[PDB]
Amino acid sequence: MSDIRHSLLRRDALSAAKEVLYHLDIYFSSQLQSAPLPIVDKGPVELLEEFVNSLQELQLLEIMCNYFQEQTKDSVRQIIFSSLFSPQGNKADDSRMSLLGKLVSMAVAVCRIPVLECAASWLQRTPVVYCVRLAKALVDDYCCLVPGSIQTLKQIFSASPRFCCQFITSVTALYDLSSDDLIPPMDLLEMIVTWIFEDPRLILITFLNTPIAANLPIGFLELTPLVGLIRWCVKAPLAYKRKKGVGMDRDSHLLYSKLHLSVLQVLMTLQLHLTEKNLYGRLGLILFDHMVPLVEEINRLADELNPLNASQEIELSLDRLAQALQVAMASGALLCTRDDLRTLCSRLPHNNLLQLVISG
Amino acid sequence: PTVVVMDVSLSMTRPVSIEGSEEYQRKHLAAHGLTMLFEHMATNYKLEFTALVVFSSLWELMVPFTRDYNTLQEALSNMDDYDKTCLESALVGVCNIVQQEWGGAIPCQVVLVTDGCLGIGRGSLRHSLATQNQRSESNRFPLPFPFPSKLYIMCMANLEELQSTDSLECLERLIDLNNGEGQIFTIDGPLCLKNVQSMFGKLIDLAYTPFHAVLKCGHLTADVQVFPRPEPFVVDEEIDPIPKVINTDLEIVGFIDIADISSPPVLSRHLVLPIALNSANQIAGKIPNFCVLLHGSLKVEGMVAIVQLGPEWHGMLYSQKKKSNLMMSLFEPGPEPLPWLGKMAQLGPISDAKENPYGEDDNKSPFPLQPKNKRSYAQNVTVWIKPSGLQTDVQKILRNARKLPEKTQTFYKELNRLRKAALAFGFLDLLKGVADMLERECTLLPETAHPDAAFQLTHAAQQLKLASTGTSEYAAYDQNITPLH
Amino acid sequence: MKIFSESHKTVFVVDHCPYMAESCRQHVEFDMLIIPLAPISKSLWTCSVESSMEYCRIMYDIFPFKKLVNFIVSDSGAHVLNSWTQEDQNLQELMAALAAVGPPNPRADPECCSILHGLVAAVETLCKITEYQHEARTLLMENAERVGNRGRIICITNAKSDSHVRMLEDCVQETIHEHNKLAANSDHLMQIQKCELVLIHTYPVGEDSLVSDRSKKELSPVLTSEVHSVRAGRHLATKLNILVQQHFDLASTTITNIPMYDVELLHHKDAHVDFLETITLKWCTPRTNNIELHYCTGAYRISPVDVNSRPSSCLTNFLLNGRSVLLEQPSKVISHMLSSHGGEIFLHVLSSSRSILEDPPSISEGCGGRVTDYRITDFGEFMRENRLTPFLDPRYKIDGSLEVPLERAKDQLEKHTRYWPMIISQTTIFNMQAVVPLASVIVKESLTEEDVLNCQKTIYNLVDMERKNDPLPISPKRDEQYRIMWNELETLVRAHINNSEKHQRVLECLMACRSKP
Amino acid sequence: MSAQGDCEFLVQRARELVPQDLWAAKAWLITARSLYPADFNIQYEMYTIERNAERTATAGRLLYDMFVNFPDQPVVWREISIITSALRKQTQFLRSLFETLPGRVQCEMLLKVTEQCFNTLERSEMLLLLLRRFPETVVQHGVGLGEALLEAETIEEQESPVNCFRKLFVCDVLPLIINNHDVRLPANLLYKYLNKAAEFYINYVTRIVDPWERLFKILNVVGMRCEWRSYGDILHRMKDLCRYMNNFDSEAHAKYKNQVVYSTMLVFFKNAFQYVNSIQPSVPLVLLEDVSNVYNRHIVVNKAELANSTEVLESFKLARESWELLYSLEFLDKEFTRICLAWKTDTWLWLRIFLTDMIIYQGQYKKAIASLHHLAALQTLEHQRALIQLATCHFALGEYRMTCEKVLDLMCYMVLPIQDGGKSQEEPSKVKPKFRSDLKLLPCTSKAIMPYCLHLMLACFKLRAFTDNRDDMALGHVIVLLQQEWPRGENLFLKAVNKICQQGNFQYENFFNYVTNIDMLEEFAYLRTQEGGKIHLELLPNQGMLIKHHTVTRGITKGVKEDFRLAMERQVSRCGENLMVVLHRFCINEKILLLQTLT
Repeated sequence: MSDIRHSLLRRDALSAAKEVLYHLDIYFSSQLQSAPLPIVDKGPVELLEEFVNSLQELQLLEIMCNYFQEQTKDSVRQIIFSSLFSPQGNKADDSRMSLLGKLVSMAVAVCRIPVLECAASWLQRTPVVYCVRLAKALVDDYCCLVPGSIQTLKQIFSASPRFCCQFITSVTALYDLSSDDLIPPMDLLEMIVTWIFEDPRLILITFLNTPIAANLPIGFLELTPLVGLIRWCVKAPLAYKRKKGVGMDRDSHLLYSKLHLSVLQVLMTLQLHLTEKNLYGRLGLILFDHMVPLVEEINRLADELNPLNASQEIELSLDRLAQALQVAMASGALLCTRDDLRTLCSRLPHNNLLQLVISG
Repeated sequence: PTVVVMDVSLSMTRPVSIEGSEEYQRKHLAAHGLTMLFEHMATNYKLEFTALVVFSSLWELMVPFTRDYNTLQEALSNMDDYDKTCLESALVGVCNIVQQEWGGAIPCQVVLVTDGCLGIGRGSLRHSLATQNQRSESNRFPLPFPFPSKLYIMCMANLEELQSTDSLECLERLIDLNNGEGQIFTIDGPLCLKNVQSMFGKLIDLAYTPFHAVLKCGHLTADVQVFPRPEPFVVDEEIDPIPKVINTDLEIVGFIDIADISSPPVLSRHLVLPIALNSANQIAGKIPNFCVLLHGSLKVEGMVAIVQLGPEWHGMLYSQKKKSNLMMSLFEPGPEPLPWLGKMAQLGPISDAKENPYGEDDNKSPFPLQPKNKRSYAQNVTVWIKPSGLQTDVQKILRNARKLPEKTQTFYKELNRLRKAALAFGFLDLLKGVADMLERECTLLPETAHPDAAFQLTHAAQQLKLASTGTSEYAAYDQNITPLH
Repeated sequence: MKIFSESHKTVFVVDHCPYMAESCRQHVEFDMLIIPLAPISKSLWTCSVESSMEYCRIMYDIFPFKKLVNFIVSDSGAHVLNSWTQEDQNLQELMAALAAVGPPNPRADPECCSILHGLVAAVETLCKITEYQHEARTLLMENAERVGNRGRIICITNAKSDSHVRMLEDCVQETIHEHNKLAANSDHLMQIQKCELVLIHTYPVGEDSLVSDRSKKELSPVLTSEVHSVRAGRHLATKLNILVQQHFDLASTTITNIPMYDVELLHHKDAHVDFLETITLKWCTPRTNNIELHYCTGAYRISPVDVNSRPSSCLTNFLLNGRSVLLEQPSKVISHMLSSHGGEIFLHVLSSSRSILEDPPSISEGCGGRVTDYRITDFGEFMRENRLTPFLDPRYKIDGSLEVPLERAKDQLEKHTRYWPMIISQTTIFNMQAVVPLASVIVKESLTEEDVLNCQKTIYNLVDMERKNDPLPISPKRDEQYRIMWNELETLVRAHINNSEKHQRVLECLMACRSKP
Repeated sequence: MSAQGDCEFLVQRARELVPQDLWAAKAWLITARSLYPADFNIQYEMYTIERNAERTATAGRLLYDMFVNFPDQPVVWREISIITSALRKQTQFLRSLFETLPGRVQCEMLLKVTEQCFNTLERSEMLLLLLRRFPETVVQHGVGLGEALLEAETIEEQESPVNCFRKLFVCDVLPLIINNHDVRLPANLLYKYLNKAAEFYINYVTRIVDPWERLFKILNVVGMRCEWRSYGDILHRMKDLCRYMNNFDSEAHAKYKNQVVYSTMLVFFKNAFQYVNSIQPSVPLVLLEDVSNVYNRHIVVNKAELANSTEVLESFKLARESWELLYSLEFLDKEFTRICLAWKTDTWLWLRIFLTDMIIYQGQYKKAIASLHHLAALQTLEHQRALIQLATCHFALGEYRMTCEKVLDLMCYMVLPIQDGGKSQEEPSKVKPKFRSDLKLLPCTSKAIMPYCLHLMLACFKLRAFTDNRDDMALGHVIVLLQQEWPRGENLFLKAVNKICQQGNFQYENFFNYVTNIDMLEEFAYLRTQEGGKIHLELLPNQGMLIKHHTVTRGITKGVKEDFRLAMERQVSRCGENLMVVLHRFCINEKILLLQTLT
C-alpha cells in the first residue's frame, strides 16, 4: 500500500481520491475473489483518511456518485461505503459524517439508488448516535432549508424501499418527542405518513430481507420502526398538549390516528410474516426493554400535565398504548406475559381499555 | 283545287270539356275553323276553286268546285250526322272527282279533317293500312295520289298526347304514302277556340298565302299576284336535288313573235293580276298601271314577253272566252327549254346583229333554229325490215331504169343508195340480184333502142357484178358508181 | 329518272363468227315484175345488223341528245366501232363502220373465236366516262360520287346450247367484277353500278330453239341476265322494236283517218298521261289561223316505224312543209297536235279538261283598268324593236369578257325604258312627231355621226316650231306647252347623258340653244 | 362481568368515532377482534363500516370470514340476498364485492341461497345464475333444473303452452345443458325437446334476438344427439337420404325416419313463414289464375309489385317439395299427421293461408274451397282474399256459374276507385310466354283486381254466348264487358257484330246505360244505315207495355225510329268518364244477369 500512497501524492485531491477509490475497488474485488469474508485493513482506512472549497467538495461528491453508479457489484459497494463512513473513534468522524450527509442528500436529489442502498446497509450496521445525526441532517436539508424540497424525498419510495424503512427508523429514534424541539416536523409527519400508507410493507421489508442469525447489538437501530412508530403515536398527543394552530393540531391528530391504525395492521400481517418463517413465538421485533422507558415517560407527562385539565389526552394516549400492546402481543411480535404487563402498567393512570388489556 | 274532306262520322259529335263556357262538339270546332279558312280563302285567295266532300260509311260530295264561298260557308252548318268511318273510300272518291274535273296535272291540295279515332275494322284506316300496302291489286291504296296533290290531315284530337294513346302512327304513315309531302296538324292545348284558330292560321300561312311578285320590264315596274302559287321544281334526284323556285322579281328580258314560239312545252299556266299597294275602282282604277298596258299591247300586237324568273329558268308572259288576261307560263328549267329556239342564253337584241334578221318588211324570221344533225324522216334512210320496203325500193330502181336515158342522175343516185346500204349491211346477194335484174331489163329493152341508155345500164350491171365479188375493187363505201360518159 | 340512268349507255355487240353466216331460211320475193330467180334470204348477221340499226335509228330520232350507243362486232378481233362523243354517235358513221367491217368470212376459221371477246370489250368499254359524265364530274367538285354509271349491254348471237349461255354468263360476271376492281384504283374509269344484260339469240326459221327463254335472273347486284330467244327475220326486228319501246319507256301512236292508210309513231310515254297497247288518234280538220298559241303541257319528239313507207312519207312530208296537224282522241275533244319546228316533228300534248284558271277577273276592273289613254301602239313599237334573235357567234366585250347576249337584251331593255310614260296624256314630247327621231335614236348605246346630224336637225325644227308658235298637242298657254315639252326633252336626254359623250354634246347643244327665261 | 358487555362497549366506542375518526374506529374494532375473535357483532361492525367506505378487497375478506364463521346469522343471509338481487353505482359496487370472493365460496353461497329459496320461479332464477357463472355445475343441476321447471309448469295447469317458465326453459336451460358434453341423454327425450322448442317459435313468430337461427341450431344439436347452411340445400340432402331411407328397413330406422320428419317440418315451417311474410305481410298479395287469353307450373309475378319476388318464389317452391315429401312417404305421413294434431290446433292463420296456396298451385280445387270455408270461419280488405281465391278455384275448368256469382259479390264491396289508378301506369309488357296465361300474384288493390274481375266475367260470357243462337242478354253482356282495355277486344267484338248481322235481333234494353264507347256506338249505327239487321234496342224504360197495351196506330213509327238516333246522340254526349266506374255500375245493377250464366 506504500506504493499506492506514494503514487497518489503527486496528484490533486480530487484525482487522488478517485484513483485511491479505484484501487480500493480492485483490492476489495481481489480480496472477495480470494476469500468469501474479506478483512478490512487499516491501510484502506488511512488512505481514505488522508486522500478522501465548496466547489472542490461538490466535484468530489459528483465523482463519488459517478464511481458508485458505474460499478455494478454490490459487495464491493457496501464494503467500500463502510470503510469510508464507519466511525473509527477519531476526530475525523465529524468530517466523515458531514461528507456522508452531503452525499446522501445529493443521492436523494438525483435518485442514486446504489448510493441509497449503500447508505441503508451502512446505517444498519451503525450505532444509533450517528444514525440520528444523519437523519437530522437529511430532515433539515429536505424540510427546512429549501421549501418544497420534500417532493424530492417523495420519489425515493420507488427507488430504495430499504432506505425508506431505515430513514423512518432513524427519524423515529431521533424524534422521541421528549422535548418541544424534538417534536417531528409537520412536513416530515406527512412525509412518513405517505411513505407508510402507500406501502404497508415498507416498514417490514428490512425484517424480511435481513437473514436473522443473531440478535442486534446493544445501541444499534431496531430491525423495524414499529417501536418508534408506536412511541410516536402514543406520546405524540401528550407533547402536543404539553406545547400548549388549531388546524395543524387537528391534522396532526388525524395523521397520528391513521398511523396508529396502519401500525396495528402492519403488526397484524407481521403475525403472518412471523408465521411462515417459523419465528412466531420465538423472535420478538418489539423488545420488552423498550416499553418500560415509554411507560415511565408517559407517567411523567401525565403527572406534569395536570390530569384534571388533560383527562381526554391521557385517556387517548392510554387507549393507543393499550391497543398497540394488544396487537403486538396477539401477533406474537411482543413475547410477554400478562403479569409483566400488569406490573409495568401499575403506575399508569386508570383507563378502561388499559384495565381490560391487563385483565385480558 | 282544294278538296275539303271533312269527317262527319259519329265520332266528332263527342262533346269536349272546355273550362268556363258551354260544351262544344268537335263538329262545331271544325265548322268554326273551316269558316275561318273559307273567309280567308275568299278575301285574299278569291281565285281558288274549292270543294267540300264529306265522308263516313259512304262518301258524298255536297258542293262541287266553286269560287262562291257563300255556298260552302252555309254548307258547313247544314251537315248531317252519319256514323262509321271509312277513310279509304273518301280518298278513292277524292281521286276520282279530281281526275274527272281537272285531269291529272293540275295541283290539288286535300285539306282532310280527321278526328284521330281512325276506325274499328273492315273499312277502317288500320285494316286498310296494314293490309292494302302488301295487297294492292285493283283496290290499290289511293294515298299515292296520281297528281301533284297535298294531303293536310288536321287531326283535331287534343294535343299529340291524346292521339299518342291510340293511333297517330297510322296517320303519319298515311302522309308518307303521299311521298312525304304534307303536314300533320295537331291542336296543342285544351281545345280552346283560340288554339284551333291558331292551328288554322298555321295552315293558312303554310298553304293559302298568295304569291306576291314584282313585274319589271327594264325600268317599268308593277306589283302583281301570280295565281296559282308556282310549284317548286326539281331538276333530278342525282345531280341537283335542291328544289328551285321562281324569283320574287320577275324580269322581262325580250319579246318573241307569237308565230316563232309555236306552242312551247310549258309547266303551268299562271295568271298575273296586278295588286294595289268602290275604293279599288275609284283609286286604283284611275292610277296608271303597267300590267294593263303590257296585256293590251301584247293582245293588240300578238306577241309574247320572254321572262327570266331564275338563273337558267325562263318563261313567257302572253295574253289570252271573251275575257282576256295576262297569263304567264313556265318552261322546264335548263339551258334550252325550247329546242327550236336555241340555248336561251344566246338570244340577244336585233341591234347587236349585223343586219335586221327579222327584216325591214317583217318578212324574214330568225326562228326556228334548224337542228345540227338531221333526223331520219327528213333524210333518206334505207330501212328494209318488212319485205315491202325492199320490194318498193327495187321496183323504184327498176322503173327508173326503164325511163333511161332521161332520169340518169336519179337512177344513178338511187342505185348508189342501194349499193351503199348493201355493202353496209353485207347482204351481197341483193347486189348480185339487182345486177341480174338489170341484165333482165336489158334483155327487155324497148324498140326505141336508145344508144346511151344501153351503155349506162350495161356499165351499171358490170359495176354491180364486180362489186358482188366482195374484193377491194369497188367495195369502198365512198366508191359511188359513176355513169359512163 | 336523271340523265345518268340505266338507259344512258347501250353497248351493242354482234356475233361475227362464220357460224353466223348461213341464210335464215326466210327467202324474200323481191322479184315482182319471165322466169324469176331463186328467192334470196338474208344472212343471220345481216338480219341482226339490220334490226340493231333500226333500234339505233329510233334511238337517235326520239333522243338526239344525252343518249349514246356503241357497236362492238365480235370477230377474231374485238373492234369498237364508234366512241361515246356526241360528234361520233351518228347513223351514217355507223353505216360506214359496218361497211368497212365487211361480210363475215365463211370459211376463214370457224372455231378460232367466239363472242366472249365482244362481251369483255363491252364491259371494258362500258366502264369509261361519257362527255356528259365528265362534264357532270367537273361541275360537281369534291363530291362527284353521286353520279351512277349504270349502263346496258345487248348481244345477238347463235348460241349452241344453254350450257354455253351459262358459260358466258359466268364469264361476264367474272369480267365485270374484274373491271370494277381495276376501276376502283384508277381515276379516269367509273365503276359500274348496274349493267343490265340482254342475250338475245337468233336462229333460221324451221330449226328447233336450242335455248329456251329465261326470265330475269340477277347473278350479281351489278348484272341482270334477261336472255331472250326468237327466230331471225321479222321476229328479230319486232323483238328489238319492243326492246327499244321497253328500255326508254316509249309509247306508240296510231294516227289514222289520213286523207289521201294508218301510220304509227313512237314517242315518249309521258304524252299519254292525259288518257290515263297503241293509242289511236284521228286527223282532224286543220284550221289555218284559228288560234296560234295553244296550251301544250309537253313536247315529245316522234319517230315513224316505217319511215320509208308511203303513208308515213306523205304525213312527214306534209308536216315538214310547214302546216301542223291537229289530232283528236276518241262529244269530240281537241287533243295532241303535231308540229314541225325546223325539221324535228313534235307531238305536243294539249289540255282538253277544264282549265282551273277559268273566268279570269276582268282587266277592266283591276287596278289601272279605268284608263283609256294607254300608249298601246307605242309599246307595240317598243316590243317590236326589242325582239330577240339567236346568236351563234359569241363575241368578246372588252377583254376576255364573252358577253351573254341575254344580259345585252336586259341592258337594252333598261336603256329603252329610262323615260317611258305609260299614258298618252302624261307626256307631250313623245306625242309630237318632231322629236320622234330623237326619241328613237337617243336610247341607243352609242349614237353615230349621222345620228348626231339627225338629232341636231330635230332640235333645229323643234326650235323652229317654237318660233312659229304652232299648236302643239294638248296632252296651259302655248308658252307653257313649249316650256313643258322642253323640260320633258331635257329630262329625257339628261337620263341618257352617261350613255356616251355624244349624248353630253347634244345635251350641251340643247342647253346653248334653249330659250331659258 | 360478562364479555358481552365489554364487546358492546367496544362496538359503541368504535361506532361513536366513525363520523369523527374512521381510522380510530377501525383500530378499536381491530382491538376488539383481537380480544374476542369469535364475536359476530364486532365483525359485522367492521363489515358495515368498510362498506360505508366503499372498499373491495377488505370487504370481500371480511364477508368470507363472517360467511364461513357465522352462517346462522340472519344479517349475513340478508346481505347475501341483497348481493344476489344486485347480481340480477351501488349495483356495480356490489358486483365488484362478489368478484373479490373466491369462486368456490361464491358457488357455495349461490347453492345455499338456491336451497333457501321457496318460490320456484326465483329459485330457478338463481339456479340459472349459478349455472351461467359456473359452467362446471351444468352436469349435476342442469337436468334437474329443467325437469323441475317442466314439472312445475305442468302442475300450474297452463292452458297455453306459452308461459314464462317455458320461455326461460327454452331460451336459457337448453343451450347450457346441450352445449355440455357430459350429461348423457336418451334418444327419446330429444324428440320432446325439439317438440317443445317447435311450439316455442311458431307461437312467437305468429302471435328476442333471432329465434329462427337459434332453433335451427337446436335442430343441428338434436341432429348429433340422434346420431349419438342455407334452407334450400337441406331439403335436397334429406331427399337423398330418403332414397336410402324409405328403402329396406329392418327393426326401427328411428334415426333416419324421425329426422326426415321433424327436420323437414322445421324447414317447411321456416319457408311457410317466409312465404306468408312477403305476401300478406299483415298492400298484401293473393294468388290467382290469369284467364288472360280471353281473346310443372310456374308463377308469374310482376317485379314492380314485389322487389324481392325471386327469393319469395323459391321459398314457396322449396316449401312445396318439403310438404310433398312430408306427405309422400306413408311412414312419414302417419307420424307427421299425429305430430301436427298434437300442436297444430286450428292451423292458426299462417299455415291455413299457406295451405290454401298449395292446393291452387298443385291443381286440386275442391280442397281449396273447403279450406276457403275454414278461413272465412276463422275470420275490410280481408274478405278479398277468401272471395278472389274462391272465384278462381270455382272457375276451375268447367263451372262458369259460381265464378260469376262470387266476383259480383266482390264487386259490391270493392268500390274504392273514385280515381282508380290514373290513366296508364306502365301498359302491360309485351313479354310473350311460351304458350303458357298462368298463375299470377296480384295485390289486393283495384289497380290489378279490376281488370281481372272483368276478365273473369268476360271469359264466362264469351263461352256462354258464342255458342248456339238467339243472341240473348248473353251476347249483350259480352259487348258491355268487351268495352274494357281497347283495342284488345277488337277481334272478339267484330265476331259478335258478325253474329248480330246474321240474326238481326239484338235486344239488350240496357245498351244505352252501359256501352259508353264511341268505337262501339259509331260501329253500331252503321248497321241501321246501309243494310243492318234492324237491331231492336228497347233502350227506354217502360216501352214493352207501350207497344202491347196501345192499339196499332201510324203515329208511333216515327218516334220508334227517332228515339234510337236521339238516344244514341245522348249516349255520345256521355262518352268520357271512367270506364271502370261505368262497367262496375252495370255489374252491380245487373245482378239478375246471373240467370244467363247457368248455361
